[PDB]
Amino acid sequence: ANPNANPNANP
Amino acid sequence: XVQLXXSGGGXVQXGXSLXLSCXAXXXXXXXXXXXWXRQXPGXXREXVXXXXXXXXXXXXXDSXXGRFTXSXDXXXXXXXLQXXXLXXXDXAXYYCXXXXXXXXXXXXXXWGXGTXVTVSS
Amino acid sequence: EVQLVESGGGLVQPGRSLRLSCTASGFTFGDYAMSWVRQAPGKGLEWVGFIRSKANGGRTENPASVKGRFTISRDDSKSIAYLQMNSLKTEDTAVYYCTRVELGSSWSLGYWGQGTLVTVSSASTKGPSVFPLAPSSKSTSGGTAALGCLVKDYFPEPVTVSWNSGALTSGVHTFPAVLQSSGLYSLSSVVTVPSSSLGTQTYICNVNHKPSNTKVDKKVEPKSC
Amino acid sequence: EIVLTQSPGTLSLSPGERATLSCRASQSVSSTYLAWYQQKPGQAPRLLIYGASSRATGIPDRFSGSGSGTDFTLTISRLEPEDFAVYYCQQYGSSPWTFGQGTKVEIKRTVAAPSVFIFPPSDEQLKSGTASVVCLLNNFYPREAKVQWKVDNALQSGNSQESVTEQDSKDSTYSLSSTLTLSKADYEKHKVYACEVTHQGLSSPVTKSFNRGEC
Repeated sequence: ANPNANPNANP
Repeated sequence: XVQLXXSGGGXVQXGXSLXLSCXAXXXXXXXXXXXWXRQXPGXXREXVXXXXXXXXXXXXXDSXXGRFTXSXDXXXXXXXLQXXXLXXXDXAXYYCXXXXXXXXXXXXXXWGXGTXVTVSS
Repeated sequence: EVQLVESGGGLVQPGRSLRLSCTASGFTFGDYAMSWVRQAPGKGLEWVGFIRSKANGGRTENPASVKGRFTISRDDSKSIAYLQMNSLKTEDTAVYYCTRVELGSSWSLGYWGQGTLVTVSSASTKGPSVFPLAPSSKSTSGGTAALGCLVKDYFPEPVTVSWNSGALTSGVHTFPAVLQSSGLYSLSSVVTVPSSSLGTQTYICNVNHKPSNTKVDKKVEPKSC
Repeated sequence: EIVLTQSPGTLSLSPGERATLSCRASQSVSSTYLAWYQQKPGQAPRLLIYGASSRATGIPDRFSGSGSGTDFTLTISRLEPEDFAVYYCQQYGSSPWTFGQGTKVEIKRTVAAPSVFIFPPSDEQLKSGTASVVCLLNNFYPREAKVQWKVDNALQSGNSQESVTEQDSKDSTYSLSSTLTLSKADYEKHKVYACEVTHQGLSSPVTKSFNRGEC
């Protein structure tokens, strides 16, 4: 998953 | 020109089974709902069943729910009415019609000439 | 028990600002990302953004539709997430849901609030006009006549309609209001009654529009056509 | 963005029957990133299935999910009365997060053709400069119907609005209003006002009409 779609990880 | 031809009617004993077919010509039916109606002498025409496009299901009149099944063969441009547990009150001329409205509002522009179903003896 | 309670919704003019609150309870709010989802009237669901937990940077993501206008924030010490809506557009009219984003590798929206309604409109308060839908041979089918009231051009929602002060209920259809291009709403309320009763019974629709203090008891008289 | 296309639009079924709902993604979506939600009438959505196949907390066993790539399926093995609702799929592996347009699971009943009624504009409204003509379709099923407004046989478009009731809790039918709105001046230019109604339960269109000044 691209960083801007992942709410559970520091991008 | 679009034409419909019903077949498969006949004389059947009460409790018996028939399968009506309705073959279309002049047009592919795959996009169109197809419906069955029936009319007995001196009575109003009655809705029986409709087969919508594949995946959109089928709907039935009160009189035939549970006993009749409508189905379709899109590739063959044909719809079917499997009639089981036939009763004398099912006696009528059965007609098929194409719903020309793909949104299913029942624009029945083309009709077959009907096939006689008689339930007796 | 997880609970999310949105508040702050209401009627607002386009271009104005409005802040929604989501009070969260029943979980370790600070560990979770939170997300706002909205549902326009009669439409599906649209994601309008999420905010990460503080441990994960506490930053936000928004789709282009609201980016640069809507800001999500959170107060973990109060267990509240916020949606600051600026430069509101009429198309932002929707129920706004606060949701908890599930932990782990599959961050679905595990819990939803009841929602708060945001109506963005540049219409002013207006009481309805009430017009009879008169029964006639044109609204008679068999022994049954239909009649009704047209409740036209009001703002905002809602209106209530009763018939004969509540003594007429079966077969009453009060339709969902339609938004007109004027920004005003209109609906009809109809009821089917015995044709024979058009001579013995008086039919009255009781219309109430609280925001304008409008009360109208409209007698619906039969026509002769 | 990843577009989620659900099918069918409406699933008409009886309690006890199996429901199969489809979600098609415009590109491959990891099964980890697909979810299904249920929205009951007048309520907020709730999570049913996450990661394509995992049931959410408290979700009954009759709900299951499967799929991968672009094709995903939600199955309700035996419908319960409370399962009649709208179902949405969702992907959260790509930004923006997107939802399908929703599939309605509707309680099925036998076909009922609408009764049709027409109402002329009231003298009170005409005095105020407007004419609304209302056509009522009562207690029909299925939901699909067509109302065509014809004014002196000219088909109208862009000057009417429709409203449909929720499915009736008692008889499972729908009712529909169509309202044609003209200015007083335009209304007075024409004579015959007709709404022509078709429904799959009608063998031929039902037309209700009046002449201006007849009523």
